[PDB]
Amino acid sequence: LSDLEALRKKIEEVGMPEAVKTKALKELDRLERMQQGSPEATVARTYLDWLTEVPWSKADPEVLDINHTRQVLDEDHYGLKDVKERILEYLAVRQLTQGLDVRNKAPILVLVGPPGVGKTSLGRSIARSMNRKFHRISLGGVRDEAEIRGHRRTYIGAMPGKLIHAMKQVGVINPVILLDEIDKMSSDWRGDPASAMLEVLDPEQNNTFTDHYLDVPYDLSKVFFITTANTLQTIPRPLLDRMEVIEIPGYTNMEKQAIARQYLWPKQVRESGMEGRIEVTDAAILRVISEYTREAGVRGLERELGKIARKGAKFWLEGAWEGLRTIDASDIPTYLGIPRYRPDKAETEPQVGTAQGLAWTPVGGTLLTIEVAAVPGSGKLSLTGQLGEVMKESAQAALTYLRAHTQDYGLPEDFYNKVDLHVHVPDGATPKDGPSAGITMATAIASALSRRPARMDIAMTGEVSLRGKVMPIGGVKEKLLAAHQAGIHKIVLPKDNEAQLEELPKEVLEGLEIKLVEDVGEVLEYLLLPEP
Amino acid sequence: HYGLKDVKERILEYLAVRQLTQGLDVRNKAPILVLVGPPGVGKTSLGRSIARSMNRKFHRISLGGVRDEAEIRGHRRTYIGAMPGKLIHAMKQVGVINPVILLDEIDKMSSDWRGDPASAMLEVLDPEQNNTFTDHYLDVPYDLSKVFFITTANTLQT
Amino acid sequence: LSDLEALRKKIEEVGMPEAVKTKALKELDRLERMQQGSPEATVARTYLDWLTEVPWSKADPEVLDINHTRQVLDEDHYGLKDVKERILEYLAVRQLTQGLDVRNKAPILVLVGPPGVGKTSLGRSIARSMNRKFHRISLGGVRDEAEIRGHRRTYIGAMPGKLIHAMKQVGVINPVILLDEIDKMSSDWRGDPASAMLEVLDPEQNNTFTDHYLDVPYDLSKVFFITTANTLQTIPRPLLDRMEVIEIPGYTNMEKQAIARQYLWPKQVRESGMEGRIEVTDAAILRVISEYTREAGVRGLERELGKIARKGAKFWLEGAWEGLRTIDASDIPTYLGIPRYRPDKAETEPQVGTAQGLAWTPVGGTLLTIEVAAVPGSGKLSLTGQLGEVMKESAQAALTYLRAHTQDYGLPEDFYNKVDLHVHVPDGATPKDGPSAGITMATAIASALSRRPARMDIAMTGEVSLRGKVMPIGGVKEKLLAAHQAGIHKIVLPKDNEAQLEELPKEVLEGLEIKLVEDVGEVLEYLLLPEP
Amino acid sequence: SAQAALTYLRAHTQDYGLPEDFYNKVDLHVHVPDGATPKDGPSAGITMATAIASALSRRPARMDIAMTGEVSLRGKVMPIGGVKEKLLAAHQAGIHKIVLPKDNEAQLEELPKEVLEGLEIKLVEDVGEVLEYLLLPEP
Repeated sequence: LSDLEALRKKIEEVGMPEAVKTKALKELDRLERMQQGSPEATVARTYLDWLTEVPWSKADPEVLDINHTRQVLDEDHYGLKDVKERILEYLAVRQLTQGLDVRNKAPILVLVGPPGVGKTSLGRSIARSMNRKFHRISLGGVRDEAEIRGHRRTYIGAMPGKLIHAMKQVGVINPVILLDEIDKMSSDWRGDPASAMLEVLDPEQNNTFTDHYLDVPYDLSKVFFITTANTLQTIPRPLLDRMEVIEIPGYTNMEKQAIARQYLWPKQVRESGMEGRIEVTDAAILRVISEYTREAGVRGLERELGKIARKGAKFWLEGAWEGLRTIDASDIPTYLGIPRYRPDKAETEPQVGTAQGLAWTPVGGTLLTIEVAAVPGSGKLSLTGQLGEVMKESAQAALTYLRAHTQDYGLPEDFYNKVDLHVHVPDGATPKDGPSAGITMATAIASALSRRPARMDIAMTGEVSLRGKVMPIGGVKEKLLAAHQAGIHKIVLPKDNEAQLEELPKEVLEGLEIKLVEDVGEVLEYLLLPEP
Repeated sequence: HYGLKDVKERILEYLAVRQLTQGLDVRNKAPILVLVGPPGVGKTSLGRSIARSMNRKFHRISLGGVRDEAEIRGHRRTYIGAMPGKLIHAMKQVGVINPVILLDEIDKMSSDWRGDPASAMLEVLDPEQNNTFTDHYLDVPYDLSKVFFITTANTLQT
Repeated sequence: LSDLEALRKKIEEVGMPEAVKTKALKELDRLERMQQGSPEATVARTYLDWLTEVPWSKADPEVLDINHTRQVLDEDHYGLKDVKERILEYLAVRQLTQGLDVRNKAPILVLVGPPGVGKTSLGRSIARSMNRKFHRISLGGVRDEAEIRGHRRTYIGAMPGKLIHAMKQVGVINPVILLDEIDKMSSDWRGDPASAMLEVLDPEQNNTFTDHYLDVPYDLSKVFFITTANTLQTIPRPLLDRMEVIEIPGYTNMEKQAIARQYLWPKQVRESGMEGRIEVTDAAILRVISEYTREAGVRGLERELGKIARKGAKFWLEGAWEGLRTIDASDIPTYLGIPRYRPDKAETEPQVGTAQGLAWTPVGGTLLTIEVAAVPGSGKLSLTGQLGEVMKESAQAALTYLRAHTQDYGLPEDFYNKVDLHVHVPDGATPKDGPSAGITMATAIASALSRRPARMDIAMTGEVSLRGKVMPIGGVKEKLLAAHQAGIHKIVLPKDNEAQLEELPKEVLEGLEIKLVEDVGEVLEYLLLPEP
Repeated sequence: SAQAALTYLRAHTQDYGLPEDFYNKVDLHVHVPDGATPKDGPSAGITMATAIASALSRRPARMDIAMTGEVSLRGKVMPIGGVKEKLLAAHQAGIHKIVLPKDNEAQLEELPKEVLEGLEIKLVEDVGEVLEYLLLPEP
């Protein structure tokens, strides 16, 4: 059987380490046995082909310039001007730390941001920069550590981990690996794979990476890693060492629009073959953004411009009746359908009992409508929508301020003995956990008991305390990008956050009219439509 | 059946993209048409009718109840009893280099294996790594570059 | 199968004792079949590999030179010169640590203190001195004995508790192993996790460690265990048998400054491979200490000097124009951006219903403002924070004292008919037995029902006896350190802690002003803007 | 969704003939016949609101008019999605009248006439409006 000869010459083919060479030759001289029963040459054959084809001693040339990378990051979406700098910082430290202190250093760049924004693109830009190759590996639903480690060389039909498939696809030893969705692993079967990730991840324990299919542990000691995420709260503590957060925030609609013209819509029109035939005036791109997507980034716009490209190709195919096909913001619906969303959220028309909190889920910021019903009763405080007592303390504290400040806001002097509250909070357990929306509930309860309408398109965030001082929250950037994606102009913030606002890059600020306050009394001054 | 008024619009749109092809326009980013429905609303008639309207030879090869990379792939080509997968067996049953192949109920997959064969699906179903497609019983790449697909299901959740 | 030809060696190539050969027979009964989907035999041979590769008969070079240990610990974190004397006299007394031996005590050498100090690295330096090996794992995130005892070895997925795994990850059979956060567990599954630690507890009870997974017991006798906890409020009582407590308190600002000069900076510079091309002045270092980090460890200084190193790396990469940039305290916002905390706490401006106490948290005693809402009502009391009820009865004592001292401060004689109270403590859920905010809450409620302002920057603590006397508490050192560093000067301590005043160096005692008081009327004359 | 329906109703005990308190006295037992719908969440809010009001007033619900939607704590009937699905289900089972949110006239236009040509859709905005349809026998 010349398959033995093929296995032998594939050992003769590829370079390999010393113990790998000895184990491969002595396992090569186990052959000439049962093909068909307990298959004593086939599983060894597949085992030897795994031990020959996997790349040893083969390398990509690498770049050692940062300015090249600064150009290539100013060609992706818009540059973003802000978090290309962090990637420069880590890559800069990687340039200097090559003089033999590479080990046990160097976090692995968790890149946190809502799904679809330029993360995989960022890996593309970096791998373009360095003359590396590229791969992706998705880690949603991995529970077996032997999906990460090898799995036992027992019978034919046994296969190694994710990571050695991926290191087998490339032909060199030094790729880039975008570990997709590292915060979504499970462990209900044997083995908790977070420990295997700490085996993979650390630059001293990568080098002895545990392999159950292979004998010899592989060397991840040259694989540049990079790693996605969506939420820091599902990220554990042992992974949280050797990770510098790179905070990818949401986009702004002017950044979205120039992202369309410079980078989205020519790629779509190059897709469906209409090259140089249809054009879109930019008011129509604004019609598309402001009315046919509510997300963070470049998924909604990719779908909408795809459907425009296809419908245009069909309409062209039954006659070529124009010179160019221009499109205004009026005949987008011909290509796409009914009005889904409102133009701005100024079409929102003040309610009686409902407040509008800025909030940030870790997969895209949003509004919340906290809804309050003052029903006749005894004085309970029911908080549905999956809440702990941090929200209950916030509600009790805002009600305590009202118990201090009845007459200032047109209320009965005794109501806490007689009026039950039911409170619906649509998912108020989201990160930035606990209250970052205390003033929201203050205006909500003031609205519901005051019987006076709470305005809309004035949407805020922050904490309160018992005397009624509005305390500063952290992370004003994410909350303002929520207010800026969801089509809101007017924001109210604590006065103690006016040190944060001056670090905000001017795209984010200059659409918005910030009404800085310092009391609960001041948001009940602005936000209510009559003053009670 | 009666026209359906709405799906054959979208099918003409997808085919209108397949018009603007056939050069070395490398736009192989191509969605592969997950048809979705209840039990029995006229899917395989759409498959047959498209294959007739394009003069191609329709051939179902269903993939319901799968958890193995051996329905798709070969075996130990060392003893009598080694056989290729459902695809090259289908391309033996049908005999054209450019068929239409209605894969069937692809949301009935399962998992009693280390590795869902959804990745083994993902080798053939891409327009790129179809072009090197080889089973264990095979040696040389049989391409599927000319082989138009279509795929039903019953729920997009699973 | 073919693996039995190797596994017949694997039991008699590993040095195994007689009961180990007995458990080898116990597994060998279940061996010697076909492995065609055999879930019991799979975990049988897996447990067999656990039996083989875990080592035997390997003692260590374990040196016993006291001034050697002292000289290794002369480089430790800063010295601290007392608690290293405690450990040096541990190893100077202990010829009993399985050397010259009796059955008298085997203490466990517990540590409780700041989360960020080098008590872990003290354990590292200990293992360097003992010349044994090291491991660590968190006992935080433990609620179960499935992590200590293995699973029920009767089907596939029975895996050992990770103590056996960690002893597999030591090639010899008497190392020193660390446990971390021993005191953060819950009685949830498989009974008490502390019951498993009671089986581990005594040095001959762990010699017979049986499991749901092991059958014939494993040796745990020679391996020195030591813990590392950080809660300063409770101690678990079933471990009080055979225990030696070694505490570590916080620091002074200038000691942290010295630590930044000594050890932290050259490591942060060598993480970015700089050759010391960047100097920071101690003026600027103390500015970093004041304005940025509020901790009693070296975590914050570690990361922020990491930031300065990395920013300096990226600036130096864009051109070589330097021999040194001695960075001063003004262009630190060139690198670190905005500084968060203030050197100035003269901006405090006495509020109506507040106080500012010194609590005893599991990072040490710190500052916490306690907020009070006196509302009209029905004489009630509510706490928030889900406190230790020493806060509740301290509120009881404070209220009864003010009911005995109504007219002398100007209070209305009735308030338990008309006024409810809501009391927020930020973190008084500690098991600090006794309030460390008794007179704090007393001051606050007197200020609140007074409707008179309450001066800040006067950090007070202790308890209230029911006879109007200020009861003493311990742990005075860390709280005086916290009030020193946070920008507070006036202290209100009991008289009956006067020998604890001896227990601190005069740098703590020459930035402050400690008032021995014992009548509560004295301090309530001291704080309010009216003299009563 | 059940408690939201009760919240609306507790605000509106005058209008429907309920006794002036009823939260103190009546335990509520709910049977939802379905095993596991891949549609999760309340696509049947005013379904439960009508069931609850008809039960607590002991007055029969007309089992002739199909309905769907979501609810909210004052009666603001939110819109729902998948209207082609629910209308095809409402006409395969031989029902001819469907109650929908008033936020679904813009959704009630893109459908083929093949589907809209049996039904008589009667759009409403508030929970009081579905209780004007389905509560004929007030005595």
